[PDB]
Order: sequence, then structure tokens, then C-alpha cells
Amino acid sequence: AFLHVGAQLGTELFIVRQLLQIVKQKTNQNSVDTTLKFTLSALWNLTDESPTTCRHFIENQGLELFMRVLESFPTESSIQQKVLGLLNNIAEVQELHSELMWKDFIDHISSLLHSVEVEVSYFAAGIIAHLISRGEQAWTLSRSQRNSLLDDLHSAILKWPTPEEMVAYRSFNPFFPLLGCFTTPGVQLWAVWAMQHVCSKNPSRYCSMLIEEGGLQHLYNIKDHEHTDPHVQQIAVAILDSLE
Amino acid sequence: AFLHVGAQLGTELFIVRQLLQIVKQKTNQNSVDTTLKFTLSALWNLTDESPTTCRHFIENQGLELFMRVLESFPTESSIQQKVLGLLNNIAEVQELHSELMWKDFIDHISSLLHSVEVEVSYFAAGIIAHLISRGEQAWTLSRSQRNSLLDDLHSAILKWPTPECEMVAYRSFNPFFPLLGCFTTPGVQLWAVWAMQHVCSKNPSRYCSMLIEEGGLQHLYNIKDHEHTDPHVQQIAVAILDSLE
Repeated sequence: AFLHVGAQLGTELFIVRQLLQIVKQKTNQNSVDTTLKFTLSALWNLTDESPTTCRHFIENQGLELFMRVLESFPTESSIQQKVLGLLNNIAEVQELHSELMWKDFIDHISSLLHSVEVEVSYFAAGIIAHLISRGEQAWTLSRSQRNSLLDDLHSAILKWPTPEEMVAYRSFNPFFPLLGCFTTPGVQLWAVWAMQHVCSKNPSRYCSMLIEEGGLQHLYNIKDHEHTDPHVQQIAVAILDSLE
Repeated sequence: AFLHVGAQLGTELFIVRQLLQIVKQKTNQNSVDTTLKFTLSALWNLTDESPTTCRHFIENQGLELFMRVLESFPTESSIQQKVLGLLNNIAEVQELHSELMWKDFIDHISSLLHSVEVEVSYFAAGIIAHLISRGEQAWTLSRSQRNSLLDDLHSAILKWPTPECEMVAYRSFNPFFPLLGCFTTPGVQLWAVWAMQHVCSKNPSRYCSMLIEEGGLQHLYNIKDHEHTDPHVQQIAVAILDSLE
């Protein structure tokens, strides 16, 4: 039995709010312990593929909280990894785009994009890639930082070493729009790089998911677009032969 | 995205643990408040249709804490309802039957069967019915208490008024089906039929098609024609029936 019809959504939003309260406590106590880490995990997991949870996170000031956990633990890469990963889930949500065009937010993650901890930088790139993908007038912040950041995104991915599981997906669908941003080649480079990674270390799961969800057509579409960035085109042909 | 493949149940259980911590901090503060009531609803729904969460609850000192919650809030009817509804979910899981063979627990439940609030005693009766439905042999506690509790379960169901709103939700009637066959234990069949009639009449659009799809018509018809059956269980059975037939 349960409380009433529909009570499940109410208690998921309640759980989100209590987890955020724990995060706030821990940050206040400067206490990097196992339950803070598990709270960041649980939050990150609940935002997975749930626009509703991501909306709630925002509405309970979670973005300001996570800016503060980033400022209070600048040496804890596992922590920033969970923080930015959840924020990557949020940047995946189109109606939430305006919420992230905060100056201190974008500044902090443009800082973290240049970490050499790929575990950390991958999700900062995710955030920036999704954001820039929304187009020009959608960008309500400094036009010059948009133009800077897309180049830096491209450059920082190129420096990535091949990691030793950074991330897991149930679907590639949030990637496919990125794959078509020829105007902005770092967005694609992040997408194809992410795909190459997850396909390369758990192919049984991920190559299948990719094919079933119609990825081949998109990759291959980059292929015959004769005027694409050569870094992107190279990664995409690697991914294609992986299947083909 | 998420952390690694198949990493969701570690977080579910971490959540049950943290909700229990909230319960014990609110209890020590003697602080009936909206956070505590939300926390008890969250625990209730999480145990819904999942013997793993029930097990993790009992594993993390869940039911001693719920005992103390009952004891610290003797008049709070909504608290008691949420406590007892979780405990009813736990009473449905057969592997976990042994861990509810506890005098203090059974005493708490038998008392709350006589609440003047049917929202409370309904779940007390659910716990009692699932518990005594499992045969005399699985009752590691007293048999005198068992007999007296069947007599009281039956008598109390008949004192119940029609509730105002729907008191509870169910995704499935399957837990009830085994109780309807317990012809030897009329109170258990009585609770099961009363609960079906209640949800069916409060919310027929939801529960009538559900009850017909999961094969309830047959358990009900079996009650209808079985030669020796309790009158009241039979009355409620054919009422449920002719509200379709």
C-alpha cells in the first residue's frame, strides 16, 4: 500500500529537499565524509533523466548550494565530479537553460574545464557543450565568453587522456542534438568523444544502445557533411568503424 | 548520466537510512511537524511493493524506532497511520514474518486495533490479518494472544464506519488474494473483503478494472459458493460482486 494516488512524486521531491539540506549541513561543517559523498551521488542519480527532479533542484536553490560546495572543497575531485555531473544532467534540460546563465556559475565551470582531472573536466565540458548548443541569442551572458569558451572546450578535450568508468548512461538521446552543431565544433567534439569513450570500455551495453537509438545515422551524417571539423570527423569515423 | 552502471539501489538504501535518522531526531525533539510527517510518508511509499526496502528498514533498527514513535506520540493519529501503514507493507512479506514475532510490537498493534479512528485501526487490522493468516505454526508468540486477536480483528471490522475519503492506495490486489482463502480464520477474510469493498467504492474507476484483471472475481465467487463461510464475509463478498454483476 502507499499514502494516496500520486504520493510518490511528492515524496521524491521531499527526498531531494532533505538531501540538499544534508549537503548544506556538511558544507557548513567543512565535513568531507562518506555520507556527503553518498548524498551527492543520490542527488546526481535522482536527476538522471528526470527534468522534474532537475526543476526541483533549481527551485530549492541547489545551484547556489553547489557553487558553495565547489568553493569550499577545491581539492576534492570526487566531490566536484558528482557536483558537475548532476549539473551536466541539468544542462541537458532545455527549459532550464536560463537558470544556468549565471555569471559565477559559468565562471566557475569555465575554470573547472581546465582541470587535468578528466573525471572533473568531462562534466564541465558537458555543461558548456549543452549550453553553447542552445544557440546565440539563447546566450544571455557575455558574447565574448561564449566565443572564448567554445574554443577552450575544443582545446581542452583534445588534451584529454583516455580514462581508466567516469559516467554511465541509460540513453544517448541527449547527445544527438549536440552531434549536429557544425557551427560550434566543440559541442560535437564533446558528444563524439563521450560516445567513443563509453562505447570503448563497455561496448556490449553502449554500442547496442547507440545503434538502437539511431546513432549510426547521426555519426554517418557527420561523415558525409564534407565541411565538418577534422577532429570531429576523425572521432566519428573511428566510432563508425567500431560498429561498421 | 549517473555514477556507474547499476548504482541506484545503494542510493535507495542510503535514503532509507537517512529518513530513519530524520525520524529519530524528530522523535528525540518531540517535534510533530511537517518534515516528520513527510518523512513517514516517504518511508511508507518506499516500502510499497519492495521486500528489499522492508528488509533494509528492519535491518537498520526500523521497527524499534517506529515503536518509540508510537510511544512518544500516543494521540497523533496521522503519525500513527503512517507508521502502521508501513508496518502493514512489512506484514505482507513472508520472509520477514519472523522479525514481527515480537511481544512489544504485537501489543502495540493489538491496542491500536481499537482506535476510534478507522484510519488507524484499519492498518492495525491489516498487520494482524497478514500475520495470523500464515497458519498457527508460524506464530512463534502466544497462542492465547493469537486466538484473542482473531476474535478482536473480526469484532473491530464490524464496528468500522464508512470512511470519508479513500484511506489508502494500492497498485495491486495480489496481497489480498491469499487472505481471501483463509476460510479457517474469518477475521482475515473479513479484513480483505472490507478493504476491497472500500477502495472499490471510493475509487471504482481505478480499482474495479484492477480487481477484475488480477482475477479477483474467482476468489470472490469461491467465497460466494463455499458452503461454510462467515456471514459477514459472505455479505461483503456478494456486495462487491453485485456492484459489478
